[PDB]
Order: sequence, then C-alpha cells, then structure tokens
Amino acid sequence: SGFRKMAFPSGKVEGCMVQVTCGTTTLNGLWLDDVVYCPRHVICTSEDMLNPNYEDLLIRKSNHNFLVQAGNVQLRVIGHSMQNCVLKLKVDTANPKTPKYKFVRIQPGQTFSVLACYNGSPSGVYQCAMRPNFTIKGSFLNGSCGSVGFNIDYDCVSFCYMHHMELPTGVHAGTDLEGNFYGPFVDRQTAQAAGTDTTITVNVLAWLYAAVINGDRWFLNRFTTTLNDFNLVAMKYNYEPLTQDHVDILGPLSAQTGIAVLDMCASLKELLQNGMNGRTILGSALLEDEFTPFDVVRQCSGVTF
Amino acid sequence: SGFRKMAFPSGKVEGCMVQVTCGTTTLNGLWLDDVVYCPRHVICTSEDMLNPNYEDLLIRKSNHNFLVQAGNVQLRVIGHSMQNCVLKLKVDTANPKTPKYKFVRIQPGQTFSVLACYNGSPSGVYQCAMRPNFTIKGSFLNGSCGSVGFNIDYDCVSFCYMHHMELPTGVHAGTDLEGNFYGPFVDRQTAQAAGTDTTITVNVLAWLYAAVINGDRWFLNRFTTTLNDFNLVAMKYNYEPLTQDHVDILGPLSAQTGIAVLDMCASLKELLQNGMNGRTILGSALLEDEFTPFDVVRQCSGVTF
Ligand SMILES: O=C1N[C@]2(CCc3cc(Cl)ccc32)C(=O)N1Cc1ccon1
Ligand SMILES: O=C1N[C@]2(CCc3cc(Cl)ccc32)C(=O)N1Cc1ccon1
Repeated sequence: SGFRKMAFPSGKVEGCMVQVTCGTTTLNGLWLDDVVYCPRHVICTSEDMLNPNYEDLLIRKSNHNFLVQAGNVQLRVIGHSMQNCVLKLKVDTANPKTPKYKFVRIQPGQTFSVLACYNGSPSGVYQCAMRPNFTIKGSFLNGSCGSVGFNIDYDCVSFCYMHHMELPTGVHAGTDLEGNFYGPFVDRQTAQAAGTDTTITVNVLAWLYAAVINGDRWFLNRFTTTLNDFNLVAMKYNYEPLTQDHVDILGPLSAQTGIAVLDMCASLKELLQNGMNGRTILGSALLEDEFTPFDVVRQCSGVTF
Repeated sequence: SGFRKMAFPSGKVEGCMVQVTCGTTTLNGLWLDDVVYCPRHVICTSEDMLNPNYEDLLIRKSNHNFLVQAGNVQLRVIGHSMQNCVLKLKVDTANPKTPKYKFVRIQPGQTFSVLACYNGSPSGVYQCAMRPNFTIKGSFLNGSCGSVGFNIDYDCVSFCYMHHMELPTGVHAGTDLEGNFYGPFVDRQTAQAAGTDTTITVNVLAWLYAAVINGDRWFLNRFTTTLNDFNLVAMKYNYEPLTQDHVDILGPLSAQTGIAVLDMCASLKELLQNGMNGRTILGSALLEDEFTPFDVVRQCSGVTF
C-alpha cells in the first residue's frame, strides 16, 4: 500500500541524451536514430534573445558549427533543419541505445516524467503535469534547455515535452517534439503571462479514489451531487469543469471502491467549502492534482515496463 | 528555479534487476558482478511466515531450486548462502551492466531513491527518506520484495535499502544490502509496531532554505532563537532535536541566503506554533522533511551523474 509521486524509470531516455553546443551556447539534445533534437534557441546569443530572427540566424550556421557530444564521444553532423521551434541535427551514426518511441502532443491535465539534464548528463527524474494554462511546474536551472518529458508503455517511450524556457513567474514552458509550443508562448525573452492556473478536477478525484483504496477515508461524506451542481462549485474555486468523459474515465476506480463518481464529487465539494481542518490525505495537506486516473490504476496495480 | 521531489536517474539500477523464484514465491533480486541478492523470505511459503526457521528451510533447498531470470534469459546458480536476512545467489555469469557500486548503511533522516519492481521489471522510481523510527513511507504492492533504494554520486551507485515487508500500519521495512534490518523489525508475519514517527528537523530547515532561494519568503520572521530554546519547542511537536552537527551541515545554505541557521530555526518555531494559515511553501501546505541539506544544494546547483 502507500501512494507516491512516482516517475517512470528513466534508463531508456538516459541513453538518448547528448550535449549540443553552437558557438558559446550549450544545451541538451535528444538523440534518436540518426537525428538529434534540440531547442532552436541553441543558435542564439543572449543579446539575440530579446527579438531573435531565427531564419536569419540560421543562415550563418553550417553543419560543422553544431557540436554534438554523446557521452565523451563526438557525433558527426551531416545535415540540419529547423522544424517549428526545434532544430533537427542529422548525424552520421544511429543511436545504438534508441528505444521504441513515439512523439505525442499531450492534453492539459496529463502527466509525464521529466529527466532533468545539464551538459547532456542526467541530474534527476520527477513527475510533472501539463497545467491547464499550458505551463509545467518543473525544477530547471540554466542549461536545462532540451531536457525532455516522456511516458512509457511497456517498451515504448512516448516523448511529449522538450524544455525551452522559464517565464518570469518561475514556471516553465516548452514544446512537443515537433517543435510546437504548448500554449501561447514563443522562444524569446519577452515578458509573457501564463493564464489562470486552475486545478485539474478529474485528477483530484482520481487521487481521492487512491486515498480510499489506501485506507484514508475520513473525507467520505454522506452526500451526493449532480454534475451541474458540482461544476458551479468548481468554477468558484478555479477548478476545471468536470464532463461526462471525465466521469467515464473514473469508472474503473468507482467500480473498485464502490463509490459512485458523483458521490466522490460531493465529498470533494465539501472539502472545497470546508477546507481540510488541519487533517491530511495521503500525507498531503492540500488536494493533489498531478495524478491521472490512469496513474492511479497503474500505481495501485503494479504495471511494469 | 522551482523545487521538486526528485529521484536519481534509475538506468544504472534498472540494468541490475532480476526475477528470483523459489518454489511458488517470486520476488526481485539485485544482480551485481556474479552475485544476486534477494530477501531470504523467498524460500518461505505463506504458512511459513508466521514463525519461519530460515536455517531449517534452507536445508531443503539446493542451487537448482533458485530460478533467476534476467530479462528473458536464465541465469545458472552455482552457489547460495544466507547473510543475515538476505540470500546471496552465486551465478556463473557476471552482470555486464554492473555499475560501480558500494553498499552503505544509512542513518535515519537520510534520503534515497527507490526503483519499485515486480517480477524483476521496473515499475517506477520515487524519492524516500529513512524515517527516525527506521521505516520508510513507500509505495509497494505484493511482489515488490527485493526492490532497492540507492543514491548516486557521479558514476557510483550506493545501495542502501532492500525492501522486505509492509507493517500492518501500511509503512515499509527492509534491510541494508548486508541483510541487516533497519530498526527492530524481523522478517516474520507478526504484528510489529514501528515507534513514534518524528519529523526530521534538519531536513525541514534545508527545505525552508530552498524555499527562500526560490523566492518563497513570507514565513521569514523578525526573530531569532537558541538551540536549547528551539529544541524545547521541537520536542513538543515531535521534531527531532537539532544539534550543532546539523547547524554545521546547513552552513552552505546559510551562506547562500544570508539567513543565520538560528534565525531560520526561529522562523520554523513560529510556523510550528502558528501553523501556516492556509498558505503554502513551495507548493506544500505542510512542512516537508524528505529533502536533506545535500539534496537542496544538489538540486539548486544542478549536479549531474
Ligand atoms: O538556460 C536557460 N536560459 C533561459 C533564461 C531565459 C530564457 C529565455 C529564452 Cl527565450 C530561452 C532560454 C532562457 C532559461 O529559461 N533557461 C532554462 C531555465 C532556467 C531556469 O529554468 N529553465
Ligand atoms: O509481497 C509481499 N508479501 C508481504 C505480505 C506480508 C509479508 C510479511 C513478510 Cl515477513 C514478508 C513479506 C510480506 C509483503 O509485505 N509484501 C511486499 C509488500 C506488499 C505491500 O507492500 N510491500
């Protein structure tokens, strides 16, 4: 029993991380097959980042200006192209550690693991969620650009995130592996504002189910509610609206615990209105929203990879 | 910026996990060089676990009764011995993925990463602390026995924990890699009570320093205190006593922030006495104690492996 903020094992991704240097900028790249993916702002200087014209900056770059180092061995760059906000560096050697993989663009509220890297070397792994305003609350320092987020299904790595930048508010923004930013952000050092950070309601409910499965039941209440009545409470508390698709996805947790989804919504509602009175749930003093329903069933049943 | 419950990259340990079967019991083992380490209760049946005589049970076992499977390939067992509460299985093949490693017995309050495994396959990785009562608050289901805890320093894996059992309270107990339990627990299905779970004071202070570094400063107060005055408050709140060794270890964080350790203790004291008034610190609504001072400096400076 017990419940933990658990990340995927990172070994399959560790074997794909490399260091990419261009001029005086060094960041991380992802080496899959014979292509290395990295943020296109690797071609920029700090003076460049206020209003970069990436197409113009890329004219002054040739294949040999991109230094790619995998471990302590040097990769030969045989072609380069810009796809949206990522650079693709064609190297002459396929990565021998390439796992089965897919590139996926995730939806807000979905979770993934981040392997934080500096100079192409892994520093740590942690679990994140794509916030409803399309930021992530990560842990990144200078040089972390190009670190990636991923999910694993048995043997297939789904890459969903590449880190590009920190907003002035200390939250983080990045792209999918096709180079398209999540949310409205652009890769330039301009003040950019994130949007309201709302709570991922379907995830909170999944975590409440996880609490019940693990024996933490004090918050279970005598009430039920309706989807419209709950959502009217949800908007007051900056919670995302709950839809019937969300109810459907919670079905297996409802079945395991015998607690109807709408009954759990009524328990959540009383927690939003009354607070937690200094009590805790699964060791947290607030309502946790970075476990998906699939995360909960995975962790509570022991799916392996 | 930002601050996350971050685990070490697990790839080096993933390559050492194997499945060990004896009779009808299957659990995880750790394959390093030509030895496989697993919990000795692999030789037990469920009827055995009320009062097992391991020396007697081991008489009825031969090398060929231990089935060791690494990936989907079978290892040949050429010798076995019991060391405290772990079995050591000598195999004829050295693990080619063996990293540099050490076996370390950690102190309460120290943290480590856990790679949770089932049937020798990794399921997830998370960060834990050895509680002052010598339990860990993990996430483990049946079949997780033999999962290991570890720390990494550049290229050396320090293994500190092997999972053996869940207490009736849902917390977890296990051994170092020499087979000696942390705390007073024994590998039998008897009711065993854990001891008071106190808060790791030096870790809370480190995390308060991490909050300051990351801009979360509302709790900084106008007061200072003394080590004896603080500890008198500490014992009322079931916090571990703070010693001058702890003050010494916080020195670098004190130097980075300009906040004397005793000033931070005075801020902590007011937080214990007044609570947090519905405010949060680094996204937590309670005081976090599973970051060590070394964890904080590591994460806030980007040490890699
Ligand atoms: O290394 C850098 N350089 C930064 C500074 C501001 C900036 C603006 C742009 Cl457009 C692109 C990259 C950067 C940045 O955000 N990081 C990564 C980082 C630091 C903290 O969290 N993530
Ligand atoms: O797979 C098993 N079998 C258990 C059941 C009770 C027990 C008693 C002893 Cl002496 C040794 C092993 C076991 C156990 O604790 N686990 C691992 C587990 C389950 C949940 O968290 N960890």
